[PDB]
Amino acid sequence: QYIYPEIQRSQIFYCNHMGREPGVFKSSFFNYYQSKNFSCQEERDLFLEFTEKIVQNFHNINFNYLLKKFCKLPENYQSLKSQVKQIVKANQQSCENLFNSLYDTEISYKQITNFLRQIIQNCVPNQLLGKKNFKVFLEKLYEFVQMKRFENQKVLDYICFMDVFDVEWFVDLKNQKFTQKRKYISDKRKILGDLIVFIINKIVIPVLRYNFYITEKHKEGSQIFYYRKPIWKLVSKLTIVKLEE
RNA sequence: AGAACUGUC
RNA sequence: UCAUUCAGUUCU
Ligand SMILES: [Mg+2]
Repeated sequence: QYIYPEIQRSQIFYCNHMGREPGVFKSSFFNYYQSKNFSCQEERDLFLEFTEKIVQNFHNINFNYLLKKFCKLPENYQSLKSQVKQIVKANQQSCENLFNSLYDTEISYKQITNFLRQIIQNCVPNQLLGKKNFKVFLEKLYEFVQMKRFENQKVLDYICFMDVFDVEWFVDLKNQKFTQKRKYISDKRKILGDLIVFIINKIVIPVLRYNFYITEKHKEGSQIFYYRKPIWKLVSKLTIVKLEE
């Protein structure tokens, strides 16, 4: 047995921080790590070459446009921003209608997934996971978004639909590939899992966390909703004026 | 009031 | 650039 690294999906929830311009954090490797299951020292350099290849294309990604295209602020946002710019010893009902408009602005699972897929396809090279495996990875992203609170994914359900032979940059020490490949699959699946974790944990999740406030409603059960960071800043700021209530 | 830059869960 | 909270600086 091999226990794959955990996908941390609890990170996407309840992030209040707005960072001005989009494109994740300053703490992320994207702005200014772990090698284990790799064979020899050569694979580690090949992985490091993809990572620096990855961060460069990331800066070429325009998050302002990709958001606009996919996950879009409401057309009344300016009016919503204006109405919260008011109220700051009255305001009782009108705020209730103002909260109903802000929470109305949730972003659909398909929207979020199309956004994520667009980020990954631009950010992550197709040669990293291999052509067919990269396609399997992108398809599985909708389930990741759609899934409720406390619902998670396992790397086990990723790799099992993939092929380790689709990865061309994996290296073969002293040729075990065609001799015993039950072993080769066993060793390389450990690396492929680390790559899947890498994309999801260090890219997909921090993108979602940073740009969106993800939570669940009391009335909606464990089902989760994606709110735009600016929208939630309005909500958060409209809750603060309720300090009196 | 318009505009520009920078740090950042 | 649909947006740009918080903090800090600057040009009319
Ligand atoms: Mg200021």
